[PDB]
Amino acid sequence: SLCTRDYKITQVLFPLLYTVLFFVGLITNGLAMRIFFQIRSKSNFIIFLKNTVISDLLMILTFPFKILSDAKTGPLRTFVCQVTSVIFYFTMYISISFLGLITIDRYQKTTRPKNLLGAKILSVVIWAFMFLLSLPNMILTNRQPRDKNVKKCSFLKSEFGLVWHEIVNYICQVIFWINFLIVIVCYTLITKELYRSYVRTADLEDNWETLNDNLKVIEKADNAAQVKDALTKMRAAALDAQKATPPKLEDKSPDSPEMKDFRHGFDILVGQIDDALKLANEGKVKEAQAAAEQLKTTRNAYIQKYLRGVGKVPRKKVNVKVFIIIAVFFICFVPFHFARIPYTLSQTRDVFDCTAENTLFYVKESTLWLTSLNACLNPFIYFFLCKSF
Ligand SMILES: CSc1nc(N)c2ncn([C@@H]3O[C@H](COP(=O)(O)OP(=O)(O)OP(=O)(O)O)[C@@H](O)[C@H]3O)c2n1
Repeated sequence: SLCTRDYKITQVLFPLLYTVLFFVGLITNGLAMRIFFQIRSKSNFIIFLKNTVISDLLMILTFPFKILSDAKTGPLRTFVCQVTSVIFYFTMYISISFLGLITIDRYQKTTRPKNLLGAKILSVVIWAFMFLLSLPNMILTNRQPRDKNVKKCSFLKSEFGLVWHEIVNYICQVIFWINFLIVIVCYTLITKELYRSYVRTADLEDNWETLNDNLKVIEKADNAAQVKDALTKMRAAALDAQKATPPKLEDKSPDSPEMKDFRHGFDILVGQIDDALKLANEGKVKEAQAAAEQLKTTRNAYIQKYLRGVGKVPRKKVNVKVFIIIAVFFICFVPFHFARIPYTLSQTRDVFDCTAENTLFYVKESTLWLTSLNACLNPFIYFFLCKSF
């Protein structure tokens, strides 16, 4: 009512920071639209990112109206409170909702029209839901601005309008946390799968060590008993690695040629150990060592290089796209939603002190800037792809 807010810093710092976002964002979205609208909608991920790029556009279009209003209350600030600021929040939760759907879609592809119709109807669901939340926030901004200095939208809203403001901010907390928990669960399952794929590849490489290091002992061996002990250990290690299922041959049947090449590949190496085993059983040292050294030949070394390469962890396991989403959530959306509820409470009722209401506003405005940073960082999911370079 009689509270004074220090605008000496916010009128220089924030319009300058938002000029940078408006500049970068238009270049980023300019490149994103000419790349995404020139390609067809053959997958669900393309449809969701085609909707995210048009939502990012409306978010960037809001910034010039904020640059002028924060720099200077008047008819411009009244309009910002009524139209542009509401549009910013509308497209923000649209971007969050689609980011959650992109995380689910990309997670389902790591585990493996009617499929495309589902993605298209879910797009309509998000756009209609957020508009039905934003529309009353625009209409109910009806209260005469008595003073030309009091720059707060809560003071320009009616009794029912202030109630709808409190409801929407709670619904938006539910919208954020449902999408944020979706991104956490998906990421955890991917990271858990990466550990499971690592252990299986580590056990495969350990069998190769109890085949390479044991062969070095045979080269320095003197008695027939020392060669016979190492030959039995090498045969067991090669047999154990043959039974193993690598992460590359995960979605492959045991009757497939790819699975058969891996099984027979080890049998060629097992055979050479078995040939030297017959010589070692009799009591031969030089005759058994010559047959054991046949595993180091140009042809057999290629087989060892092939079987090791098949065992290796693929790039399909390392999901960079889901990690970009979780990083965007922690930097852009998490700090903002951790300061919205204490700020919304100071807006609904004049219960806080002048210094208390001011401190909450500066924290809200600073965190709101990081939320705006997502609009210039969201098309990077498209830029870090195979068909984008
Ligand atoms: C999906 S539509 C939506 N979602 C919100 N979370 C949301 N939060 C606030 N709004 C609406 O956006 C308008 C201004 O938001 P605001 O953050 O309360 O204004 P402000 O940052 O200038 O804070 P004050 O100076 O008003 O205290 C206002 O009409 C309000 O009803 C919102 N609209």
